[PDB]
Order: sequence, then C-alpha cells, then structure tokens
Amino acid sequence: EVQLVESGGGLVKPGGSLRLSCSASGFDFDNAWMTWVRQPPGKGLEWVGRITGPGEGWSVDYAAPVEGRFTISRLNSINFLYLEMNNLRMEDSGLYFCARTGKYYDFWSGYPPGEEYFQDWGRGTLVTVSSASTKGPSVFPLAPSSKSTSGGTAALGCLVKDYFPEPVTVSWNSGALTSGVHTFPAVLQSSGLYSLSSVVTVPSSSLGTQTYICNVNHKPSNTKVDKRVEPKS
Amino acid sequence: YELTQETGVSVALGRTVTITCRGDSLRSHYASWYQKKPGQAPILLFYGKNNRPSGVPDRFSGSASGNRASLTISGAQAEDDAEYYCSSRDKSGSRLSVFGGGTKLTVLSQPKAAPSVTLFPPSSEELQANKATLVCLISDFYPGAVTVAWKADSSPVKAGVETTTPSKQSNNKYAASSYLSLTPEQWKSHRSYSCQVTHEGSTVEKTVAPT
Amino acid sequence: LWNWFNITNWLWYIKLFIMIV
Repeated sequence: EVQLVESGGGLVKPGGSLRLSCSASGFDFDNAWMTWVRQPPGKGLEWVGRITGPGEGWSVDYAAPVEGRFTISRLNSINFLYLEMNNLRMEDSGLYFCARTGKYYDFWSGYPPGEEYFQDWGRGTLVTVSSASTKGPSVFPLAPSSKSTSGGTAALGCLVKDYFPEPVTVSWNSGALTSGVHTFPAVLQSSGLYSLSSVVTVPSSSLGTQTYICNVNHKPSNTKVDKRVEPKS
Repeated sequence: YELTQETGVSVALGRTVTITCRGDSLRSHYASWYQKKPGQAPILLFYGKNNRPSGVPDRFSGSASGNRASLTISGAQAEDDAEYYCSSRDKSGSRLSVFGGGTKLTVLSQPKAAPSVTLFPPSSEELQANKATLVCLISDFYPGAVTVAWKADSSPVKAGVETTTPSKQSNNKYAASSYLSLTPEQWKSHRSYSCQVTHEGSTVEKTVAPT
Repeated sequence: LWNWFNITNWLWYIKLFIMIV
C-alpha cells in the first residue's frame, strides 16, 4: 500500500525558481531515505539528489549540475519530501520523480558506503523550463540528391529551422504532391527551439521541368513560407 | 556518464538476453536495475549481489564481475519490451548515485530493417545568412535504436549535434534525424564532414564536402 | 539511529582486519 505523489510542475522562465513536493504514505517515512530523479522527454533518467535519515543527521547529496541551485528538504509529521530549484536552466526540464530509497551493503564483498536503490516511485511531475517567446521558422531548401535514393529518383527537401512552439505543417506544391513525402518529427534543440525537415523523393527526369515548392506553415507565429527547391547549378 | 549500457539490444520471444552496465565504480559497487515504459513509473528489478524484490518475475537476475553488471532475462516476454537503466555510485567511495544511459530492449515483432540514410549539406541560402546546418535523415529501421556520430574530416565532433530519439513511422519502422550546426567558416575549412549511423552493429557513413 | 556511512566504514575496516589476520 505504498503511495508516492509528486506535485508542483509547470512552465518557468529560465532564470526562475520552483518548489516541488512529494507526498508519502504506506511506509515508515520518518526513517526512510528519499531521492529525487528526473527524465527529460524522450531521454534517460538522471539522479538529482538524496536526503538521508536521522542518524545520518539528514545529510544531503547533489549531482554536480545542481549543486547550490537545488535544495532538498523534508517535513516528517505530514510525510512530505521537497525540492527547491533556483536559477533554472533549459537542461533542468523534465519529469521529476521522488523515490523511496533503500540502502545496501554486503559485509564480505562490499565497499563503503555500499549502494542505494529505488524501491518505490511516484508517477512524477512535469517541469518545463523554456523562455517561451513565439519564434517563426527559417526555411532553407535541401537541394536534390540522387545518391541515397532508388534508381531514376532523387530526394529534395526543406529544412525548417528554429521555430517555437510546435507545430509546423509541411505540404508540397500546395498539397498536389503527397506521394513520397517524409516529414520528420522535430528535434527539440538545447536552445529550446525546434527544427524539422521534410523531404520528397521524385523522378530524376522531372528535375528540369517540374517545379517543387514546400509550403511551410507556422500558425503560432502566423508565418507561411513557400520555398522553391531547385537543383544546385 | 560513468555508467555505459548498450543503446539497444533485441531478443526474440522466448529467448534469453543480457544487458550490460559498465564503469570503474562497478569494481567496488553493485548496480540496481530499473524497467521503464512510457508514461509509467520505473520498476526496481534487481539490486546488490543477489536481491530480487517481491513481485519481480524470476526470469530477471542481475550479476556482476570486474567493471560489469549484467541483467539477464531468461524467457523474454512481450511485456519485457522497455528501456532498462542501471544505477550505482558514479565513483568508488562516493555518496552520489548515477544512472547509465539506458538500453532499449526490443522484443522482436518483425524482422530487422536497416536504415536508409540521406545526408544534406548546408544550402547556399543558409550560408548567406551566416549559418550552416548538416542534416542527416535516418528512416525505415527496426529495432528503433541507432547511434549517430559526426566527423569533421576524420575527427569526432560532439558540439552542435542535436539528434532525435527514434520514433515510429506509419509503417512501424522508426525514423530519426540528426543535425550538426557549424559556422560557415568551419564548413568551408574542412575537406569534408561525415554522418555515421550505427544500427545493430552495422554502420553506414555518408560524406559531404563544400562545393 | 546509527550512521550508515560510519557503520559501513566500520564494517569495511573490520573486514580488512579479519582478512589480514
């Protein structure tokens, strides 16, 4: 019957602060060690920090990327763990979990101070650090190349660079060209901005006679771009 | 980054497979192991020398030797398809803990598919705006785990790389893209740049050069 | 209410002793 519930996630400007809270029930909280863990969307888990128990004097440790900016704390009568983050960065964006943390040490084979492990977890609370300013895309043509494509065909594209927020839509020749289009999911860059690419594979013999235009649309910035994509000369 | 795990490992239904975690601290400390599925909380699978928590099927067991910790899954099931993370001390004697980079465990549902790779050089237009991006597009692969490496002439480049996590296309294979940001001066000064895509221990490398 | 760090060191120190002897 062990229940861990994190709270306090939300949009923050990248100089700001945020306090997170982890409610606990179903175990002896007052003596339990607790760890905070984060995961950026589509990426790995990262150990944030850990508060010890009585008899360790509630000593606290922190991963190097958060020393001095982050402060772990707790209040035991109501079983609530806490995480105060100041001077946030885009790197700090992610799903933050609180974990009930056991301690392990094998007398014969161990080495101090053994290891810690995360026996129970909450479902986490979502932290988005971005300096949200609408940004319209820059669109550049990706000129036709036949190297990677099937016989008689060529791939050409548009790179859709540094926009915010999602989404952008891409069509080709005003939607008259659907066949052979691959519009790739966006990357979220460390700058907090998105980029994507769309490519179409077409007959090589059409390159001299058929005009190709990518119609890029970014509704949040009210920007439309029609980029003609020619062969390099 | 002191704990290294395979990026991807696959296993056929019913077969046996082992993931590795690697660091110098593993010579001194055991690792714990965690299953992680999208939209769900991590689940502790195994820890220390011989410890499987209540509720975890016997087919999961960890081991260790040297600088390695191995999680072995015996009799792989559909539900084992997930990401797996190891955790231990970053360094011997440390009070800190660290996670490995994660392994995508694929329980195979279709045959293996090799990626198509298209590499575009920077447009003249972007160069004229005093920027340069190389675009390495990667598609139609399965399992959905790739490693992307960039090279300036023959030297690894790490700076200016943004690479998506692979995601499923409408046909159920995966796509990804990687972007290398350079200054026009870097672009014009090298003989070439390369995008290298590793998939299931096979590698495709495409190379472009300023015109 | 002992100290996990001190205790683990204590145990580590005791294992060396036992191994030497």
